[PDB]
Amino acid sequence: MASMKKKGSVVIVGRINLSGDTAYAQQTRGEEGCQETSQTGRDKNQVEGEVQIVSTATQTFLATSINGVLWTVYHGAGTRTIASPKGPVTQMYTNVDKDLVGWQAPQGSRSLTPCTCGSSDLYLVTRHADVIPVRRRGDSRGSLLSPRPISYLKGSAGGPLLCPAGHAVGIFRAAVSTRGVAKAVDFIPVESLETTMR
Amino acid sequence: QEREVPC
Ligand SMILES: [Zn+2]
Repeated sequence: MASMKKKGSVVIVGRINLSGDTAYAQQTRGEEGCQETSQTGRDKNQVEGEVQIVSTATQTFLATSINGVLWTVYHGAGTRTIASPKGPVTQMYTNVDKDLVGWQAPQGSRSLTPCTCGSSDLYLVTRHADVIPVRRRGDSRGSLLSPRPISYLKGSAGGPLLCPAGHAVGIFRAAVSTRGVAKAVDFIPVESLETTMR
Repeated sequence: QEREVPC
């Protein structure tokens, strides 16, 4: 009992900057700082933007603010707290069945708005800051116009699928792969987030 | 066969 350890907090380590004409990844914290911040849960950095890059001790992935909640995947974050200026913040939503977790959006973040367009031409924002067209194929599936190796999509779970008007259509969670080639993606539709919130 | 790979 005396030597039992605790899991650290999820730590924001950067963002996918979508503020201008060019999408690009920015790092805001390096490895040592990330490790320290994960243990204290105290992160005094100013947060900006809609899509954060987040890390645990073992994975780096994405998290997206939609309607004042910072959302990511359960398979990345588990039940972990997130580091914040006031210390660790407990999850507000946890749903292993949807592969979905959420925390109150950090002050300074900007939130996307859920899509009401009912459109099927979508765009996936990756951890490498590419914006890839995705044709919607079902409630939770879309096809990549150009296939990619799965290596390329690893670390992008928690990132958004957007409509042409820039609304949030879903949260990316898993590649649909054959022999290492992703031709499609599985995502959590924004309507499922909306149900969770209401 | 296609499989889901969590990312
Ligand atoms: Zn829309």
